[PDB]
Amino acid sequence: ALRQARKDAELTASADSVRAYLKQIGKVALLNAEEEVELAKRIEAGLYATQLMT
DNA sequence: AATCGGTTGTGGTCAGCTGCTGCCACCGGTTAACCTCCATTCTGCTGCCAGCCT
Repeated sequence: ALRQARKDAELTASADSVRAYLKQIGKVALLNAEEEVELAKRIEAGLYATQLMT
């Protein structure tokens, strides 16, 4: 169906480098502000943790 | 008398650093409303699908 026609186009050659990169990066959802805040807090916590550990 | 080499009185001179004193290229870091996907011809190889065989 449209499912199989989606998947057969989903795995293809794509022998152009720009098109291959754009297809690759268009596979992750965007973020909102509280999610960005959560990620930044996780980054800072992990960075202080590895400094403290070494 | 000259003649092949020294001494040098003295006056520029001429560039070679030496500071030196700016000063001017050159390179790195920063900026915090918000807005997220570009002609023709010949030859050889590689993949397609029917068609007999166990």
